[PDB]
Amino acid sequence: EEEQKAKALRGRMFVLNELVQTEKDYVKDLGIVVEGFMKRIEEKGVPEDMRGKDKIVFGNIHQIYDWHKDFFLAELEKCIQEQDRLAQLFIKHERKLHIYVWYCQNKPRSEYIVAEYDAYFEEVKQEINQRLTLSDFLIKPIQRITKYQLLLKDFLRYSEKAGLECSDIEKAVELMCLVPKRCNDMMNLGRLQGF
Repeated sequence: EEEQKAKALRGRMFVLNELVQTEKDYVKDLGIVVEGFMKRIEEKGVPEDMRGKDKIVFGNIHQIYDWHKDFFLAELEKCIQEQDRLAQLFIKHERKLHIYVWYCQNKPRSEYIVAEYDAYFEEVKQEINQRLTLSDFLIKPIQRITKYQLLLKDFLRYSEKAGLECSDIEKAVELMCLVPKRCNDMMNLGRLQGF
């Protein structure tokens, strides 16, 4: 009985540790986009045919990079010591999640320019010594939102099997179900019209 609760509390620390570690790797990956790909492009220059199109490719990813590197990662680390702050962390910053929905809506245009200039961006990748393509990096913010949902769901189960007050955690989960859906809606609307 109380041995089942102890396993459940363990499960819940595990999920938090996975949330923080994948957050560190998420920040590193965004850093490769911003401090690697985008920095290399300023050094390398863009062919005249592409003038300004790099802004469409990267969109608002810097806004996402800064928010996780400078705020969200540290707030998640603080949750390892103060567990109940986790649900409120997602709830209280719901409006900030529009940066992701904004990212999703611009995604079809970005995908087009990345493919249209594939040889150029393949050069950039080589010139920064990365194994993954630019496209494999630019998907990561979209994937990250589904990762938060899956992890908050595991956090929810463990916290239920520990007999804990789950009310604010259910709201956190519901929120991170609605964001991927809105993301997919925006992307699908952006498929209706191109250049």
